[PDB]
Amino acid sequence: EIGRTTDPVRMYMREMGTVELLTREGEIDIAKRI
DNA sequence: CATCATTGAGCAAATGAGCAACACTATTCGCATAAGGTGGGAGTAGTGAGTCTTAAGTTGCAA
Repeated sequence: EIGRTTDPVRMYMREMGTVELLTREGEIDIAKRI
């Protein structure tokens, strides 16, 4: 039922939609790790 | 016997096309910008005929 979605944009949205938006303090958390 | 035309032969003078080597500058290339800006959009709508290929539905049929 993955409808042969030959647009690469569509599936690219399907992968980038996995990760949700991080707040700005989580950037302090991650750049802390950096 | 003399001499010259007449056939080779090569050269200086001149010149046209370069060459390398430095030296200088035009152009190009590559990097930066701090409050904040966290899911596209046009996508045609009035073909039809055929032929190959799956895909699924049905259906004898035998252990």
